[PDB]
Amino acid sequence: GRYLTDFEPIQCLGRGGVVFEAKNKVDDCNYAIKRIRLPNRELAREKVMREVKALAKLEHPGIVRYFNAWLEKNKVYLYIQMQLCRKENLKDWMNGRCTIEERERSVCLHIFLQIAEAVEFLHSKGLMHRDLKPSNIFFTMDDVVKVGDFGLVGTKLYMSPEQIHGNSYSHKVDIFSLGLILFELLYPFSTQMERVRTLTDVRNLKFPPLFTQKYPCEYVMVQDMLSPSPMERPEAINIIENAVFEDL
Ligand SMILES: Cn1cc(-c2ccc3c(c2)CCN3C(=O)Cc2cccc(C(F)(F)F)c2)c2c(N)ncnc21
Repeated sequence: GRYLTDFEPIQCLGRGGVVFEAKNKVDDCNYAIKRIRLPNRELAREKVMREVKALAKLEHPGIVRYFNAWLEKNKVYLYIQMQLCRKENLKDWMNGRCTIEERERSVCLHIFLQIAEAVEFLHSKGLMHRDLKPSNIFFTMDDVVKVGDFGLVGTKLYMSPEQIHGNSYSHKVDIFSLGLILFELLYPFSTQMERVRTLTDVRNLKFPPLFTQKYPCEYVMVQDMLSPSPMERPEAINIIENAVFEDL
């Protein structure tokens, strides 16, 4: 139907539903289009449709721009048309910059700040992200940082304990992810294995001595954001207003 009639597929961008890059025939722009298999049960399906109505009202510099949502009968599919972001995500970005010198403090903090501001926005709306990790943080063609796909529903490396264990949870889950991301932005790794060895240590509040001495302030921030107890993690607003971000 509409998808095949109105768009030309270009390439698959990810699966987990699926996300395609596709060109709209009429306006000639390329878009990221997510196809989601709709639940068969009436109640579960209504939950998804309610979430679409909420998200579609969102407008913020850190949130990917929304264009359209529609259904198609195969089982029913929900299609979501978003602005196409760059192929290089934040994971790639850090992979191409494995030395301190390639990670200018200022640039790194400005990246993180945009993420935290998008998160603060969602929390203020009574929403949470739940899936914050570098492979799911994007750049626009004009280099604006975007939190990635969320709502309407991989590595657990950035996932809070309570979220991993299926315990009751709040917006505080996003703060835990932010903590690990801030550390990772400021601490380049030589190899993939070193990355995993170190991050699993950070999760458990064991930091590289070089980091604690190079970044004493970000260090206590990260420590707080990574409290195993969610009540103890700072509000996104508190993080955004931290002194470390005062040099603009
Ligand atoms: C791999 N990959 C994934 C995406 C991508 C990024 C963000 C999002 C999606 C895919 C699907 C939904 N969504 C959201 O943020 C959530 C959202 C926001 C506003 C309205 C709605 C809706 F009203 F409910 F519809 C949903 C991507 C990309 N844009 N460019 C390149 N590559 C991308």
